[PDB]
Amino acid sequence: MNKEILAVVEAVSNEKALPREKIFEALESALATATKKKYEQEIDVRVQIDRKSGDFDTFRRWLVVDEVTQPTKEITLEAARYEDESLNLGDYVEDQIESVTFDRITTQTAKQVIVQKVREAERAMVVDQFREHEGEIITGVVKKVNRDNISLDLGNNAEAVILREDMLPRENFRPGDRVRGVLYSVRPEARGAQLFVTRSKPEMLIELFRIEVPEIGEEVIEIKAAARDPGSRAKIAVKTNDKRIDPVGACVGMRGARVQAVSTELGGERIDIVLWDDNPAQFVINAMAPADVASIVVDEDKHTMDIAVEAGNLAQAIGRNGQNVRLASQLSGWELNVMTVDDLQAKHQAEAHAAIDTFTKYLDIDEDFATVLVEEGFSTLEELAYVPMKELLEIEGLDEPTVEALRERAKNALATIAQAQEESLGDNKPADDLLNLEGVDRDLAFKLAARGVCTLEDLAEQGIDDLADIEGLTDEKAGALIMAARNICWFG
Amino acid sequence: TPEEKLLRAIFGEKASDVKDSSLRVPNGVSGTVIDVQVFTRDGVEKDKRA
Amino acid sequence: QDGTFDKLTKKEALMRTRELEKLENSLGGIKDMGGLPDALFVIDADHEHIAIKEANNLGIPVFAIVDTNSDPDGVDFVIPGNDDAIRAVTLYLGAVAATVREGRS
RNA sequence: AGAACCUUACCUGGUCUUGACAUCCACGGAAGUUUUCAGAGAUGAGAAUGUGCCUUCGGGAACCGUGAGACAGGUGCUGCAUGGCUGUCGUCAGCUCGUGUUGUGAAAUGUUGGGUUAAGUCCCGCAACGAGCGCAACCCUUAUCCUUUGUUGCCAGCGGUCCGGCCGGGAACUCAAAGGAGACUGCCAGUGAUAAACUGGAGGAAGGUGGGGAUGACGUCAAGUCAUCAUGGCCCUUACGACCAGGGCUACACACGUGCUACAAUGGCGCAUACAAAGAGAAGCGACCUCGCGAGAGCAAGCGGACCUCAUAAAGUGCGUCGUAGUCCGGAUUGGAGUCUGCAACUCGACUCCAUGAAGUCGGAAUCGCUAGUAAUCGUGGAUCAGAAUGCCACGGUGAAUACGU
Repeated sequence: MNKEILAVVEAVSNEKALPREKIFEALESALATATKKKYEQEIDVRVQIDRKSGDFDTFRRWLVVDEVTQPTKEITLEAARYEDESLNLGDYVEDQIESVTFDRITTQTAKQVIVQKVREAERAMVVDQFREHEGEIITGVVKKVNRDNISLDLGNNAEAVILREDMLPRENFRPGDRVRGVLYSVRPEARGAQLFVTRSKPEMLIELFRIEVPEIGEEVIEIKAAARDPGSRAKIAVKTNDKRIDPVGACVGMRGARVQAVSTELGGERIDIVLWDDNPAQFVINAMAPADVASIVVDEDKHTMDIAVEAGNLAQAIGRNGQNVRLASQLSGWELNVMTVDDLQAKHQAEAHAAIDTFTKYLDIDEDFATVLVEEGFSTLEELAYVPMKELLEIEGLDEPTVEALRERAKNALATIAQAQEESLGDNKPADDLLNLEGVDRDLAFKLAARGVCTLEDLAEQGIDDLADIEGLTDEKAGALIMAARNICWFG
Repeated sequence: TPEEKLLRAIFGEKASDVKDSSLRVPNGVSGTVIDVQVFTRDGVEKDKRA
Repeated sequence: QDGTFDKLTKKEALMRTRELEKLENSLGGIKDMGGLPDALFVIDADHEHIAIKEANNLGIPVFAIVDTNSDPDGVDFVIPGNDDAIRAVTLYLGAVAATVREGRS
């Protein structure tokens, strides 16, 4: 009876490596819940188990409140202070009630709550154990295969999950199969799987190379980037600080043995290993392997690169369904446009002609002078407006007065273009003029300006009938806005 | 289990007999209980309904 | 930090602190660094000739403030100058540490 | 860790060979047990009596004989063809490896040096940084104490006492058997590079690994064993195999190794009396009483064991006594009469009684053991074993000197 509580607490504490305190708190909550179910009224109940005897007292409790909404769980401050003058709002008044007899009903409830706490703490221990192994390749046995996930057994009551997106597209696992994967996330969820394992993400490739290539595990070779199309093709970029070591040769190994071991573990995925370069253009040339690059043009402002290839290499540079260019773009972080040498020249000629047409139209210069600006590398009105005066003065035939005039024209052309778009839509001109009438939101101002009503005067000249087709404008609201516009324009 | 063994402390029963099952009755007929007789062999404790 | 004095006997408790202490003052300040280094900033290349020659076997670029009695042949980016006094180190180390700080952005 | 026969592998000689011993096959015979015997015995010639189980009763199993063989057998040679096992340098502190590094390289470095220690034992320094076999520590016994239990072990306080722990009775004690406490340079002081560590002091049963023991690093002698056994060859197989009786291993001008007993007076003999530990015990240890000068014998308690027995310890002491002698020293050898073991004591057992009485009077050149409960000295037990120690292995009694120092 008494000594039996101690023997049960000791047996459970030793077998489940769990704090005795956490088991008692849970038994108290279990007994309180079992007690609540014997009363027809919703009562609040506290149970306290004596830690030496195993005896337990059951208390009905009331929350001390100002206004009682639930007479079964709440007591007024005036009534609480009649029993104990020390009580405040938010304290509990407690009456000792008859403790529920420990029948097989309470016994079953206690067993369920113990099993739940054992699971909660086994789960906390698994999270704490595997948190240090986040990013590493773990090995599990397939316990269950569902449509949307695979449950892995890692041993020691640890379960992991591979989601459908985290699998390779051609993998078929059976219960009892051994599977390797990277533990990429540990989640302390109260329900579900806590350990998330991937075979599809780039981290799986990096860690397979770390295991297969000692020089990566010894930090002699660094993997700088990895891009992956899971179960089809990957690219890895490798660097070394030791000039005596070829990083590509080390990752390939004798006759490709190392890269073939990684490829075999990934279901026959093709792996390209490229040298990392600190020059972006040289790194993209390396990333485009096995296609030979003829020239690269870098657009730093758009973060894009145009890659010219020989017409025979175009299909190899793009790859099957664009796979080669996409993996190179993901590996470099640059947007990569693959074209022929002839197409690149045609693109540059079209851009130069468009820049010449833009400069001739907006700067009131001749085509010969516009051509000189494009040959000196100016392509936009913004460059001409904002570039340091020294760079414009390095151009043969530009004097300080002509550069100042060119910049003033470029700024005025930019202002004109901005004002034109601001009157075409509702950016600034119609967002102030047409939107002067009280009630005009920015959307309505742009809808008005799309009909050619750009100013508060243009709106004052309209009829209700001219505006009736504008979505969100009722005849009454149209009439109010036209009258507000007329009051400002004609009577202000 | 340890929790079923804890019945010895508060309830007092050693092991709640040995098994657990309440003689429940079968189906096929409705009705309304109109009369209950309880006969007691002499010496046995009469319960509260007897 | 959590133990080695209560997990076991007191004889190994005092002893294993010496295994910690002798390893800390000579290695402990490099502990959280995985992989080969990239630039060794050296205070003297004369009595630390074994230091500068160890990187050239691995191709690491070396930086050393050498004196007149030192050997410039070992280091790649040679910095001449007095380095024996205590005052010269105050100018030296504080300046070069900021050069790594602008690189950490 | 013990040769009278056996052992036993050797010699003289008497015998036997598919056999001293094993597996397999053929036919008969159960097996077994008792007796007469040829002869030294072996083996062989026999003579009675028994003839059990499974029943597939036209045959198996258990077992003996006869026959053919394939073989069995060998302590026969080779330890330098070998395994295993073991001895020794030495319980000395040393022997190496990984990777880096220096040199063309063999290799070196680490393991070197300053200190210190029983100790590459730690500490510091160092182109080295770690790792392993060792050292140490962990294990066993002994050193004090607490706790549990209390017999066949014990008797402090308690009653009866054939006054014997013998009997009630007691549970602290000795003792006993289990588990822990405890000694770790832990504490102090000086010294020492704030190092390691050393030299004193404190407390403590024990103090610098408390004492002892087991434990024996790579390898060295191409050390020892073919004879424990295992085993490649090689070889014999009417034989170097096998069986029996007797002998020899114990023989004897002589030298060496290791011990025992002594050469005496801190000694010998007689009388009285004190104090152990450990171990052994069933075709075995043997009380007690009795015949016996003695070795032992008869009857026979108890005990297949803290109880019973071997088993009444010796010097020690108290006293008497001899009186520096080859003698109440020493007792070899020798004659006679016997005791038990065992079929058997002659070659060739031990022991005992009576008699006998040697050399020897502290040892030359040279050489050995031992640093503490040791040397030395005294007595006991045990394995071996039918019987047969002064040896070997264990036990406890008594109890030293000296260690300037390299």
